Amino acid sequence: VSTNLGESFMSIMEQPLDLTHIVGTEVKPNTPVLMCSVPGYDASGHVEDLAAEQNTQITSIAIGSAEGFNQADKAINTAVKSGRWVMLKNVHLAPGWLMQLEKKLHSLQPHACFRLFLTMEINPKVPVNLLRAGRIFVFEPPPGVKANMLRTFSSIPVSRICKSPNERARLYFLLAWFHAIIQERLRYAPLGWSKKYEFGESDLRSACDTVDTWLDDTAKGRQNISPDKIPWSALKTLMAQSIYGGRVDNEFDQRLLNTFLERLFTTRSFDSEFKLACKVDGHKDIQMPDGIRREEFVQWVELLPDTQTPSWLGLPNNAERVLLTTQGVDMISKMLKMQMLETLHTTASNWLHLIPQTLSHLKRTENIKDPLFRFFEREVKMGAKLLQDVRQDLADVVQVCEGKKKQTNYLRTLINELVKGILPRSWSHYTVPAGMTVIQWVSDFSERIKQLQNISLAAASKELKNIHVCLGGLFVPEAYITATRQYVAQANSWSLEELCLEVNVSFGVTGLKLQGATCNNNKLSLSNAISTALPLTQLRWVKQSVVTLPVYLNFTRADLIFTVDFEIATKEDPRSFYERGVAVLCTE
Amino acid sequence: ADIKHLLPVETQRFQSISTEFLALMKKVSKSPLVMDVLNIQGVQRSLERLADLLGKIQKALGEYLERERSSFPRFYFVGDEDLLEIIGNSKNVAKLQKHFKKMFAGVSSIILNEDNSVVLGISSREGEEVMFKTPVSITEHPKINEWLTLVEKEMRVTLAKLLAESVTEVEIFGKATSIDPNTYITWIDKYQAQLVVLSAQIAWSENVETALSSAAPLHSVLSNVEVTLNVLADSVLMEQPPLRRRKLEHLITELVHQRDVTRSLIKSKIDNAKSFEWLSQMRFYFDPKQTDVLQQLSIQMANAKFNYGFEYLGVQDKLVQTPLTDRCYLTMTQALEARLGGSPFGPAGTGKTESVKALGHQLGRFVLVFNCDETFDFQAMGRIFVGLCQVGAWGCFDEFNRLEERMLSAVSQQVQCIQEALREHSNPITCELLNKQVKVSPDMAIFITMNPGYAGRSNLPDNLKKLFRSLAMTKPDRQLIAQVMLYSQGFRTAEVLANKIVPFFKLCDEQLSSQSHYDFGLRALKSVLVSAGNVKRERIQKIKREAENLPEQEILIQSVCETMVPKLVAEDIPLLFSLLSDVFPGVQYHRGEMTALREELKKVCQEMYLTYGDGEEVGGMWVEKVLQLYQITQINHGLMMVGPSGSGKSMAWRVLLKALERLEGVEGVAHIIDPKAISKDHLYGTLDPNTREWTDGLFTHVLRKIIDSVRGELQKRQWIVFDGDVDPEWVENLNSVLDDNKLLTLPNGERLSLPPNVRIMFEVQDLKYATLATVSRCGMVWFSEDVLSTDMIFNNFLARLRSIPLDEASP
Ligand SMILES: Nc1ncnc2c1ncn2[C@@H]1O[C@H](COP(=O)(O)OP(=O)(O)OP(=O)(O)O)[C@@H](O)[C@H]1O
Ligand SMILES: Nc1ncnc2c1ncn2[C@@H]1O[C@H](COP(=O)(O)OP(=O)(O)O)[C@@H](O)[C@H]1O
Ligand SMILES: [Mg+2]
Ligand SMILES: [Mg+2]
Repeated sequence: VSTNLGESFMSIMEQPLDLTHIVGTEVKPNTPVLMCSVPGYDASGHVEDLAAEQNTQITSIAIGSAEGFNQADKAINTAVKSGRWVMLKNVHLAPGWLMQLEKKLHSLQPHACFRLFLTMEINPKVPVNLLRAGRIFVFEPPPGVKANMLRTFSSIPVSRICKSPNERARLYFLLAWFHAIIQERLRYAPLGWSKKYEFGESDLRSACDTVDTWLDDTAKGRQNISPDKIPWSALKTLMAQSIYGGRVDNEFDQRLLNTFLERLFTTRSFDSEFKLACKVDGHKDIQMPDGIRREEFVQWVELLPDTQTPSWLGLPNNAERVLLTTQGVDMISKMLKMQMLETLHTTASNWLHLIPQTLSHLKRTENIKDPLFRFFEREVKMGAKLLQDVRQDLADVVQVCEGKKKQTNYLRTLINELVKGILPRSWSHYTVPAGMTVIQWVSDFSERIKQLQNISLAAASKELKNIHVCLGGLFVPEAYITATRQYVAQANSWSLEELCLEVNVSFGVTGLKLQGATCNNNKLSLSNAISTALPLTQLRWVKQSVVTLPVYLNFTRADLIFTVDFEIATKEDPRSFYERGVAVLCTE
Repeated sequence: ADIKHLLPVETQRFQSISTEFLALMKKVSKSPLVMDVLNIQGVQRSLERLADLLGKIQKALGEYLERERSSFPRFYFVGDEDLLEIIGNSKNVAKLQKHFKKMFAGVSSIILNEDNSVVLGISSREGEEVMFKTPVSITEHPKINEWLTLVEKEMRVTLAKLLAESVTEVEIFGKATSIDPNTYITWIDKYQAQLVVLSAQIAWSENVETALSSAAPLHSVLSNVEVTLNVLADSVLMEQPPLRRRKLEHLITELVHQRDVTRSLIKSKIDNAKSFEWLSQMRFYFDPKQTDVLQQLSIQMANAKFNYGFEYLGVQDKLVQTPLTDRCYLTMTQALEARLGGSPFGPAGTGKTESVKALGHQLGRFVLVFNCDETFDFQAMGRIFVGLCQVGAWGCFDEFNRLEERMLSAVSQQVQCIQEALREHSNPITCELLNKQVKVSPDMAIFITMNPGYAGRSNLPDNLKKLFRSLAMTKPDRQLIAQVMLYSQGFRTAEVLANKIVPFFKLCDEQLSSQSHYDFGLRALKSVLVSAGNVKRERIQKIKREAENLPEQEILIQSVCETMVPKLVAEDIPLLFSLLSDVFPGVQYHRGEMTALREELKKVCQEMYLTYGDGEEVGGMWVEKVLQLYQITQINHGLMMVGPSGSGKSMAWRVLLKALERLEGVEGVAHIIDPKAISKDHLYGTLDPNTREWTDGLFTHVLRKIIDSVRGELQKRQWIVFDGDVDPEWVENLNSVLDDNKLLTLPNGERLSLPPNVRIMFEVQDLKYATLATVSRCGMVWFSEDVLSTDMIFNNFLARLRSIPLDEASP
């Protein structure tokens, strides 16, 4: 597109939105300013600050009650008669009022300098009539670190940064860079962050306010501060425990936030040539600017290259590959949709006959004091119950599709679920990653059934400690871990409270897979590969650098089982390991 | 005054019914005999007409209630009926003692004299009393709002003066390394619990500040704190009165928190008081040279300074200052400094509402807890907000996410108005709420409690999310809270017991079978520890009936079994027993010693045509399940007899109620309410959008009858059973009843406290729809399907065939 229509065709989209000129010139008075926002982002502050800058008056009404509707009608009438502005917040909660709002907007001729601002989340309930009527604006997290810092510096007023002392500009630049990194990391979930936190503009406002407060506390009107006298510890602790650490759930995410803060908020006491990150491993780094002024920092921000790798964020370079490929094929599908405008039950029965050949039966293996034996007994019992229910349902579906059986309510619901291809609610007993399809769920079920058959045959003949277990094929793996701990404690007459875990690559656990790392003689090393398969993990319970890694139940990293400890290599860095999101998975 | 001018027809009706009641009292004083009183015909019709006219007068007189509320700020927290009773009984005075619990934080009653014309002081619900320095005189005949404002101001001044005297006394204690337990105990008995804890905090803060002003002084401070903790433990290890035991427990908790903080400070090297390692901790400062007695104490945090509200809180419960609680205090304090409301969130049972309440009590501020539901409208929210604005208290809205998204967005405007008013106050200040200007006190605070993803609850709008500082809290310090609470109750191996009981619950939560009625979290742990303390005190009393050493392991295992065994299915009993035997090698177990209740249960079962068992007979499982239900009535509040239909869980609690009546001599009354036969609106009550009048639902009306106790309901034993299936549509309105608050909040704003003789029970069948916030607050009694064997039903049918003839010796 650059070589077809000029290199500056999409350059204005990376810049912050200039709402003042667009509102003052482009928008007709009878056209409402529709301002859609993605969830987690609010656009009310933009209009409030715009009206403050333009020295106008706005009646902000929160839509959602009858007196709110009456106040909105009165304010709209008064603004049409006089010429002020009217803002209605959260209008997506009343399409049945938005319709006649649109009708009364087109039925009236307003004053010249009158604009109506409608703020709503991106929802299908918004009337298409109002969407065609108004001027649509979408509000999204800015794309790219450069655009994020540009938006931050445009949001922060100049008079706030330029106040004494002179280190406030550098501190604000550091804060903007930190906010840009930790807001850009949300896109590459779950590697960047284990959850989708709402690191919005309110956190940035609170961080700027606390930076101003602590700098004013430290400096009694002095023109400059030595870099050793800045409250670095106060800023780090307060932003890790109150502002940005408020929404942090996991200890691993808290550790990542602490690593980022301790790496970014010392700068070797404002020393020159401070490396912000490592863009490319081969002879490429991002350097802290040496300037002292806000204008110099803005000029440095605008001089950032248009290219951007995920390694700017501390993530591995291949973190954006799958998402970027999916976005490309989505664009292709969108274009195919654009140029598009310019029995079944026999196959269902064939699929139902195809699936159940991978499932045959299951034993049951009932009075023993061995914790491992009772754990495997209850696991085998649950698996046998699930297998019996699934096989009976499959046979009933085969009969009602071709045979002598009528369709009941439950059978019809199962038919609908199986035709749509999603998992029925009855079969979903154990954990499933983010709603996997029935095609993969049947294969996972077959693997679990085969593993439980192997366990039952081993228990039919201690003879149970020597088996190798796949951690991803169990209904509950934390129960297996606690059963192993109980077994070793009862066998060696120890105390359950004073037992720790050691990892070697005397219990064998299989199926554990790394994420962006490799193992060699029980020494971790960073790798550019997406995942590496650990051949066999050995667990030894004993009474009494090194990194701590999570062992997540699936690729979504929504369930935590236990934490491992692995020896790091002689050349790597635990901070790099925490920043790149190295974790361990048990299934894939 | 000027009653006759505003309501002429109402005053005419009042005069008519006054003449009718004068005739009634004349004719009842003419003849004192009840038969002679009943001799007059038409007395029932006259009473009906009088009641109807009284109801009409009360209904049409309600417009003056808001005007009366406008004068005294605390009047917003009481209902129409009891506010009218307060206004009518203004000269009665002695009747108002039962209505101060809603007006004040901990003032359950006030102290008067024989002349009933001067207020000597105030008293809490636990017998703690505050003697006023200068009593307020009603002999001047002021108005009710005037002398209530005077008594509130005098209470605050008296609390400040007592705190100043107490902190001077503690300062003269702390100058010596060795301390006298007799003098310490006399000081503890001299000063109230809140002031004692405050004085200890101020003394420790001043000592650490002087040490950091300057190694050796910090070591001296830590040594003094350790010596004080040793004296505390030695004094708790022996027999104590209940109130003094609670004061000693609060002191133990705060002193062990201070010891932990000082040890953390001395582990690193701190040289100046401006270091953030010391500024991040909660600090207290007292200035004796300050002229204003109210502003003598300043409470500080990281760049956030607060004054003490000096609101009387009675005794209450002090939390354990875990590091998570410290982080929560820091976050909420920063939010309050930035004039933003706080909003902790997370799974239920992590201690959010209690953390907010503990912070509000630490700052000495009135806190109100509302379990808001879908019926909390904009008008109700505005009413409680203007009440909070006038009184200058805190709000602790629990379960904010179930608030009808459009109404949530509407409430966001009022919240923003409050924030703007507070920021204007931070630099005759008012804000517009419900189209009215209301005075806003600087002591404002609005707090939000959320459990995202609970039962598909609604989500906040972004303009409301930006007004609240979020705080994630998911894993509380279970080991620390268990250790501190056990050491506070008094246990030689307290640390060992906590380190054995916390990983036991961690193992038991993920080893047992996955059932929908299982809790193994912080609420269950706290219930187990409280039961352990109570049973340890009971065992000590039983032994001393005949110092010494006691089997603390046996006591803890007995409490664990007593609280956790009944909720288990038949499969999980051997698993939990093996887990207990693995955690505690010399564990052992015992039960029984309930011969009187057992034999009376046998008598009632034989009377009502049941089958009995001695423990191993045909009825033994049902009998021991009844005994387990009795134990959980003893040690719990909310009960849930879970089990399949046909497990005898109705006859079990019926025969238990009858047997308990036969033992204690206290008559038992049972109310059976079906929550699904009627709608939620009819069950709890309606709020009319036209005129803000609140009618009574079934459960609310039953609770009001029990509270009012016209026919002597506090003396009896009232049991409310919800015979129906459970779902978070209606049961989430009871999560404050089953909490530490023990009260029910209505949309009209009034608070219905729960009397100690009422247990709220359920007779549910399945738990496939209730949430963890409901399952956590109740103690399960799992009635398995094998509890009621079929031969028991056969014998019951045969007995009912042999007796009770069908056409009800006879043929
Ligand atoms: N201990 C007992 N001995 C003999 N018969 C009993 C006993 N307990 C209950 N029954 C019989 O069981 C019948 C049903 O028991 P109950 O009324 O307690 O119901 P339930 O288990 O609470 O069931 P639901 O949940 O369906 O209301 C009673 O009518 C009674 O005849
Ligand atoms: N630090 C603590 N010290 C003492 N008790 C605590 C502490 N934290 C939590 N608890 C107890 O755990 C329970 C948690 O309830 P909570 O989660 O506050 O209710 P809600 O879910 O309505 O906020 C409370 O009853 C409280 O007594
Ligand atoms: Mg709560
Ligand atoms: Mg029943």
